[PDB]
Amino acid sequence: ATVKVTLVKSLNGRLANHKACVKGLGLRRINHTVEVQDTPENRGMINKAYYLLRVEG
Amino acid sequence: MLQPKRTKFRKQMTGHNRGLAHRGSKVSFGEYALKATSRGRLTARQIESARRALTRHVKRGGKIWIRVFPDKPVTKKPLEVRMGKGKGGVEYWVAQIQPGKVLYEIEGVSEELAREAFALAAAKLPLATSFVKRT
Amino acid sequence: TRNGRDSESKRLGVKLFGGQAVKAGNILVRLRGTKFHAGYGVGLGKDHTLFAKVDGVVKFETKGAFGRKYVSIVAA
Amino acid sequence: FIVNAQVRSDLGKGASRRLRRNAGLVPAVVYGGDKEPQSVTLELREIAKLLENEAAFSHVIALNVGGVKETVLIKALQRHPAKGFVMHADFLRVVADHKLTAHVPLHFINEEVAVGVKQAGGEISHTISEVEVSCLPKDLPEFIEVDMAKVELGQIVHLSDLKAPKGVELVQLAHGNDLAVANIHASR
RNA sequence: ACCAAACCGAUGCAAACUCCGAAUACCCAGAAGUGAGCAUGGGAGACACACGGCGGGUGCUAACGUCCGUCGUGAAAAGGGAAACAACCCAGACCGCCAGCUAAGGUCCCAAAGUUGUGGUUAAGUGGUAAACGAUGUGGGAAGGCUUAGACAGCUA
RNA sequence: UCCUAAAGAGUAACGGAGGAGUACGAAGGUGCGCUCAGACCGGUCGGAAAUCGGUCGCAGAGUAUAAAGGCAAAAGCGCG
RNA sequence: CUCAACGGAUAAAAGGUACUCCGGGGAUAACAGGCUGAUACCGCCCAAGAGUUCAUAUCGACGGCGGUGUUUGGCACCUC
RNA sequence: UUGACGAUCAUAGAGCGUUGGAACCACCUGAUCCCUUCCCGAACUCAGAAGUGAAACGACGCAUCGCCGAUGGUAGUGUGGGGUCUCCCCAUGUGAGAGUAGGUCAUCGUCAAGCU
Repeated sequence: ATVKVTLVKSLNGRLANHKACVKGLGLRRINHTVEVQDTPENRGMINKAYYLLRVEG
Repeated sequence: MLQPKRTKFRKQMTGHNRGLAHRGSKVSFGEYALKATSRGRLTARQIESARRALTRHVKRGGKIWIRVFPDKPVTKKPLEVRMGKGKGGVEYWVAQIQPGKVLYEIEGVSEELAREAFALAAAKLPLATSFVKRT
Repeated sequence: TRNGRDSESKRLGVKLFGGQAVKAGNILVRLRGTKFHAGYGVGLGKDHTLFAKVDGVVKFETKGAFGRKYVSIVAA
Repeated sequence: FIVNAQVRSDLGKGASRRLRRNAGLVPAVVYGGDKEPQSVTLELREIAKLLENEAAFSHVIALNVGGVKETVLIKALQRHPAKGFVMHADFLRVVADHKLTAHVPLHFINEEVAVGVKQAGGEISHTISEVEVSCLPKDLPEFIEVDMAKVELGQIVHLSDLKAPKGVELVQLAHGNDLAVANIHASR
């Protein structure tokens, strides 16, 4: 199935690598919630940027 | 004092003083020892102040071992000299201590004679040392 | 008494790693005297520069007595 | 000599350090001849009584893992170098027939009156201790008595001189060597 | 009574010492999803850098010292926090509103919001600057040592 | 050429250490052969150490020239 | 071909100025400030000893931990 | 029963001990004749067995040296945050080296040739 994510930190003082992990998921700004198809590659990007995110189910 | 006879090089980097001491922390020869519980570096004149303190509070017998040996030369530019013309000359020699390392060992004495003898040698060293036994 | 004077850093290395595809003149390893020996389909030029002769995939295998490093190119 | 243990189904660096500050436990393993190695938690308040004991290193200890009972001999102690306290224990199952290897304390029992000490101005310098053993687990050597009361100012004592009782070998004579044990010499 | 190779055993240490040996970073291949590579032309500006974090040289492991490697912020970024405080935390301003929920930081009075609930601790105004070192300050946790056969103190020879 | 240099390349300092401004007509090609230093014991005037014989070796030698990386198809040694 | 000042200004090049002059600079020095304390100056810890005996009435070798910014410095942030 | 050519490079090595002939193999006899020695039939080569398994070589045994080597713990380290901040700690991913229990007197392939 799917899983919804929530961007809860900013993107501005971050690395060049975590700032592309979040853009690869499709998050644009804070409190923007998308649906990803939960594959081994989408939830690989979540493990890098776990602290910017809120995986609420 | 204590220093090498001939050295393959003349000067050396600074480096760092990291980690604990896993080898060097076990008493091997004596039955009592003075191990060091704070990191620092000893400058090879402190060793002869601490050695000549233990050897006159015994007066009778005992055997003394000195576990640590300074081999690291340390430089110092002379006064009234601007910076950046080379590297200064070697003034003295340094050993590098890290917590757990055993400094002195003693055997053939009483424990309460020796406990109040390492009190004298600890007041000459810039480290916080402790008293340990042989197991 | 005074000592600056370094040299200018020849750019040695190992190109063309474990699964690459090659041609016939590729170089695969500069070298400094036989870290890697001439395997199956490679050249070993003048100053011990390896090079390819046929086409395929690099291997980097350890073989034989003396345990020497053989760079061979496999037609795969 | 008795301890009692638990199972410890949490392995790592993180879970192993939380044992020591939260609960006060000490990790351990039990590995032996017949079975698999099994990990174990013990307390730091208990092992403290056994490590304070004298001959407890070269002696058999009964371990209560669950209600599981096993005769266990201890051959390792990893110990914290800075402060000084016990870290994981690493001991051994005891089979009724597989040889064994441990270390044994010495005592130097009679050195009050030695001919090197009373006649000439004497000193006795114990070089070695903790000599090993190679025995059969049925009959244990707790210690070995050495007597340097006897002959000389100016003789060293080898490993060949002192005797291992009831048919126990010494590994250092099994290798081609014979270490010196104790000296008698003049003081400075 | 000299010393002292060499050899056996225990024992330490190297940027210019290695029987070994990671994490990361690099390359090339595979795919899913989300959102801008190469080549040829026109026009430039720059080539005095600053601090901070993590690895280092030099220095006295001194300087908001100085030369490098890498990420971030100033430069070229306002707003809120640190009493005032480019570069440290938070967050990136298209414009209007006498609308609502939040981040770091906070809730006695200057000063917007708890004189909130619970369990202990410190009496020094510690909080609200600091070193070897010293001491019947106190709270907790395992220890032992001796003791109604009379211990320790005390007054009794 | 090594170190600083952070296990790809690269990378500074009036930062630590050293070397070149050439030799060779065989010191090149090729075929054929062959192994070091040292240890030790025996041996005429050497004698701690020359040549010879022997056992042990297991690259600790050698490489035209600095150091680094190498070398049993020996890249080391000899002859046509 | 050695400006070997090794990407090499010309075939062919030394010095003075307190008699000096123009254009610039706190990108850069001497005075005072500023950060820093190696050096200083004031202390304090162990106590070998001498002080006839007696380490602390007075001193205290061998060595360690600080404070003040007072002078010899380090750096070059302000002002040419 | 052996002999050749490989595969794999020590868990395959070294040491000790045992053991094999008339098929193989090795030593062996003589150099006249090929051919060889900076001297030498030593090595190289040729005509050849008798003789022998001594040496050598293969097999069969021993873990005495060597060599491999767990599990657990520990060092270090990527990202996020801490603190008393020349050094460490917390959450999370990763995880040696050394040592311990123990292992190892190899395993195969192609032909000629010995039950075969």
